[PDB]
Amino acid sequence: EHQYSHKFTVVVLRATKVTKGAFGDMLDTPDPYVELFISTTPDSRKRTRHFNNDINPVWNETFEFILDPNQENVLEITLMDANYVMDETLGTATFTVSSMKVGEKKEVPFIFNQVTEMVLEMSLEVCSCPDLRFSMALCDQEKTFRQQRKEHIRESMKKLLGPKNSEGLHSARDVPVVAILGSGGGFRAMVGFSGVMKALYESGILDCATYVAGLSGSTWYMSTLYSHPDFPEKGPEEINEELMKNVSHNPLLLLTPQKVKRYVESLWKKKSSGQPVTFTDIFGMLIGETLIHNRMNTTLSSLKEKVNTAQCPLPLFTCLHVKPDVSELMFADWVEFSPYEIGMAKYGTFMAPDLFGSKFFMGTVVKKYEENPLHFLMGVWGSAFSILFNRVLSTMEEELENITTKHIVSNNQASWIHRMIMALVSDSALFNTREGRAGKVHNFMLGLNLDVKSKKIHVVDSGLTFNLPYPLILRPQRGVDLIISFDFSARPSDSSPPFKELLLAEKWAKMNKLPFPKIDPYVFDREGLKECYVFKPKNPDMEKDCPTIIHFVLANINFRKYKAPGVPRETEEEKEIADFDIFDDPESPFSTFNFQYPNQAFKRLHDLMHFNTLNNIDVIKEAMVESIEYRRQ
Ligand SMILES: [Ca+2]
Ligand SMILES: [Ca+2]
Repeated sequence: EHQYSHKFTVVVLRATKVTKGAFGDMLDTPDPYVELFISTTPDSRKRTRHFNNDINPVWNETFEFILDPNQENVLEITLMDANYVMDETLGTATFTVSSMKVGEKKEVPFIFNQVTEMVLEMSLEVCSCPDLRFSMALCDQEKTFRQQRKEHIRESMKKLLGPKNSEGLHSARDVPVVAILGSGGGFRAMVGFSGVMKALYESGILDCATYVAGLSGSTWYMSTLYSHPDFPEKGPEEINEELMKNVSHNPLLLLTPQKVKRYVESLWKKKSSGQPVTFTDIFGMLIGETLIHNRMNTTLSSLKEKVNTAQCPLPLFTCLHVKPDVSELMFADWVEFSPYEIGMAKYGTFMAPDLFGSKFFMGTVVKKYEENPLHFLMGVWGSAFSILFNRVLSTMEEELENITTKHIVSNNQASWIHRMIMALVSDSALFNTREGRAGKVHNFMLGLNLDVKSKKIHVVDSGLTFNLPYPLILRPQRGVDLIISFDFSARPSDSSPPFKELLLAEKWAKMNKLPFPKIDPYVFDREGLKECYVFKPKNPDMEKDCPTIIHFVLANINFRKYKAPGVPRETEEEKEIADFDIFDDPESPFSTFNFQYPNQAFKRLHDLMHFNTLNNIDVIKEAMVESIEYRRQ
């Protein structure tokens, strides 16, 4: 629908003869303040400031309200006397807005106790366009990003493919849209993806990408990379050295009574403003302090600085919106995040990043808070660790398959920390230790013209459904044709087939009628464990030109014998550092739950994915070429 909502303004000018009686006044000269309330609109309770011992107060304060016309909107007015114990209500006055007409700017007089007089000004304009953007199309800033990055791709794609295989581009109308995908998976996903980005960076591959999407763990690296002050001038090369030094010290050791106390103190500001706080806020802060302690106040919006002239691929992040009823998560809605916006592309509903968290009503923001810090989003994107934080202090994948929707929404020496944190939280009343650990936010869908009936909503780690952020780039309007995915999902063993998540994404796609190349149910049987697989579309053309997927998987294969793509390991020492398993080892630093990565562990997983990416450039160069020739039809 449209909206047809009203903006009912109210000015509390002043009052005369504020009294409690001759006796009452002798005991306490009135300290007046007015309070307004409208039961038919989200959090309408508002109050003027009080005036110490004033019987003839002049407030002159303006209050705005967004009203639904199909409602009996009654403005309750209350004259109060601020006290040390319990403010006393001197008089209640009612006022129906209906008795007024749009544009009418009257001025009603109110009398309490037949003595005191108070003057209020009423207004009733027409609420303009919503703050919510209702469209399936990309937003102007994304469209401009594409158009401005287009020629950068073409140029870069030529330098990579060479003049020989880059023929089709010199006359190419539109170059191919390449999307890089990082999977979730804690610090394993984070350190892994960092090696991947170093490779994609130095090899010129990044320069051909239009998007970089991530979820859970990959997201933490993207946040760290894109928020770095020297990025893109400086690249993964230097930034990863920092990542290494930052992750070498156990993050859990950071959680100290003193530091936790700071976290709670800082968060109280957000709480105080009227936003809900949860364990995810705390987790978010911890992740923030370990990864971006020198830039804790970076927001999602501040990333616009690395994409203003399309000098980087557009960063995309995701989480899920879990309705209270929905029992199966494969049915939850995905929420996309980019420096330009946040929203649910299924229902064409978006908003600027700085509004995610604010209070809405009928598509109009009623109360706007300061934009959430990026570490909060980081927390939300990887909230699986906040739900199972006890554990972080039996694989996480195992603990996950059990968890129920109910369990996440509405409902050892390191264990002392968990108690200490919970103790500090209840002691300060930050939030009820029994409520949801998942992440909460005001419902921006609240009371929409035509889930719009529930004050807050649950947002959680997308990894709860599947580990690959496909919904982010399968969005029709993005027209991605080449998807270069990187999977760091945990497997029962290094020999275990790596298509669990992929098949799940494939099922999601079909479920939502979105183009997805057919993943042959015997790819592994016939292929065996490989560093990456390719999944071309299909001969037929039902709704053809569906993307081609290059699926990289976390596996230590050729890296065991080679230091670089065509360079073999020669010294006994070289063979040693590469001699390791990811999931096969019992004492492996690469389990999802682990956060302390000593330098050797970091280098291994980092260099591994670095090598694997580089050891397969040719496969990508090929898929692009094939993508170009497909863009010739
Ligand atoms: Ca007084
Ligand atoms: Ca008083």
